[PDB]
Amino acid sequence: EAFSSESKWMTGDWGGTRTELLDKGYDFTLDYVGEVAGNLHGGYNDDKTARYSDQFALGAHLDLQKILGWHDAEFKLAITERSGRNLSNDRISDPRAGQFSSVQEVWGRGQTWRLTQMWIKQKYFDGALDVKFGRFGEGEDFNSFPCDFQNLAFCGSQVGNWVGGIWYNWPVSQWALRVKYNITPAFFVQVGAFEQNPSNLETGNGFKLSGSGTKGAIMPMEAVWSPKVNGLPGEYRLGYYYSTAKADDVYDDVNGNPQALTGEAFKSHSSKHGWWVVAQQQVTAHGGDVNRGLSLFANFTVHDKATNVVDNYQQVGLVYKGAFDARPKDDIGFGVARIHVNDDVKKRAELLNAQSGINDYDNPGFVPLQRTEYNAELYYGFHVTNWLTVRPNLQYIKSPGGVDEVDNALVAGLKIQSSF
Ligand SMILES: CCCCCCCCOCCOCCOCCOCCO
Ligand SMILES: OC[C@H]1O[C@@H](O)[C@H](O)[C@@H](O)[C@@H]1O
Repeated sequence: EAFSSESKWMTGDWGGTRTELLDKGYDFTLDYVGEVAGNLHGGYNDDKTARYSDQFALGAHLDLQKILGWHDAEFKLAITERSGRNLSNDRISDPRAGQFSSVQEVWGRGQTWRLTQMWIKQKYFDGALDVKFGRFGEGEDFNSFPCDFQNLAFCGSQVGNWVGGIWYNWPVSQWALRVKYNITPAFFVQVGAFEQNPSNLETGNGFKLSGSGTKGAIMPMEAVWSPKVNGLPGEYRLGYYYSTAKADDVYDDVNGNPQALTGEAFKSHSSKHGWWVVAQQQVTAHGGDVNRGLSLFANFTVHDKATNVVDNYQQVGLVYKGAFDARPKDDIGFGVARIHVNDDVKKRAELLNAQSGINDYDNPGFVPLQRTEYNAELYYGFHVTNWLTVRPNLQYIKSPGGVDEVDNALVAGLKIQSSF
């Protein structure tokens, strides 16, 4: 401890008192994430600049069994503040049809202070049933995926990205109940009910506890299989979500006519719904070391054609830990994602342009045809200490916002992760 290579905290164990608190059931954490991005070539605006965005996360993890005598119970408090600007908005995107993904995943949801987690959790029958209640985002339990890449498409719950209008990951919180049945040490099922309340997105409501503005509920379900394949760990997720809030059609007006022709309100549907798959698998163990080798990953996502802008999404990638004996804790990442836009969204746009008489893409009143956006990242993670990782990355974006008229973007990124 103190500032050392093997402490998982930069400030160490505070002369022992941190390790005591840990024994007594208290785990206090202060985690930092900084992301830099600068355009090197292409995208909507080719004036070269750089943007920086970051996040602090202050946490309190309580073992309520030691502290209160409550048999496997846990409390968690997390507060975040985020700061900075996003390259995706400021250079890459068409201003009237912004990028779906983002070259700085850590940016978004208001750049302020938020209550990001506040929940109590208890297990029953030797950890067979797991009940969790309080405030958190869907991605924390459902459709969960790590966040080492800088590009949004390869970080966190993807359902949270493409139906992010109602499903809100970290750092947004909402009242929620999540019930989990562990059928087998390597297989579980789970369902949840999340307050769905767009006012949580408004700056000012970073610490909202009231249920005012609730539009309905999101109800995710999931099966998560974590088998060993050839002695190597994998994790496979299959899920479905259902949302009880009203959503607008992407094309039909209230009468079933194309709304681009009428200007009347969109037809309203009483719900949204979709499915997802997450798969991650370690496929090699470098020279017999389980802690090194090649891991593959994939994500697929599918959404209701009626209301969702993103039709479907796919992502494939890999990461190698410890390619070289010299740097056994370093990693190499590569990922490709495809984000397809609901064709009716495009059809509606073609109609708009037809009716405004504006057919030139360079005309501000023209409404870009959104088709398919691709993202790719290649990164290298230096394991500086156990409390510091630094990963430069290279990002490539084909048709930002799905707009073929926007040149491919080459972006340079630097992602930093540290725990104090
Ligand atoms: C900060 C923007 C710069 C772009 C980052 C580039 C990341 C892509 O590089 C990944 C591949 O680099 C391979 C490193 O070679 C390994 C050297 O280690 C050998 C040990 O002796
Ligand atoms: O709320 C979900 C997601 O929204 C994005 O704006 C943030 O940059 C992500 O860090 C976050 O995971």
